[PDB]
Amino acid sequence: AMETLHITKTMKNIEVPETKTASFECEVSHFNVPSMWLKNGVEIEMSEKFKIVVQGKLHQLIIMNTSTEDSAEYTFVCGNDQVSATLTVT
Amino acid sequence: GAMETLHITKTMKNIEVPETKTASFECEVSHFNVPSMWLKNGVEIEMSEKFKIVVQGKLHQLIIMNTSTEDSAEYTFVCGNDQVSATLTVT
Ligand SMILES: [Ca+2]
Ligand SMILES: [Ca+2]
Repeated sequence: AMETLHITKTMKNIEVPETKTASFECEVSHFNVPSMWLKNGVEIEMSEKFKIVVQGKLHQLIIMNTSTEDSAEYTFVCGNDQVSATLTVT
Repeated sequence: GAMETLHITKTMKNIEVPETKTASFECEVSHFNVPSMWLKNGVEIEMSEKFKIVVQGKLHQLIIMNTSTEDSAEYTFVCGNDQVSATLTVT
């Protein structure tokens, strides 16, 4: 394809109190890119703890009922790009 | 066993909403980590600001923003060779 896939905006680090919801969002250059999220470099295990949202080129990860266990670096991956930010559960 | 095969476990509902209001469909599937596929009249929806696609565990949801009469259609969630359809009527 004419234009190369990349992740456009960067992602800010977030701090949330325990039990509150945390969200990460990023945007990509192309439609029809699948979401792929890592926690500390490893694919997140899908469960009712995580909501994955896509709207247009916006990809969101929603982390429910946070605990100190959720404090980590989260990464979105597509093509040859990736973007990371930290969650601190307070 | 039945769990060796991916399948729809809970259907979505027919729905009516007034113009410009938000509409949503929710179904459930048998397994975690299933991709979402949504159709509008048999054809894959085009990703845009119009549609929010949500997966939470086994729950799959399509949210249709700012409805218009052009949104009135049969929507389908596709789970491999398994499908579920329901109608949005924008009134
Ligand atoms: Ca970038
Ligand atoms: Ca079925």
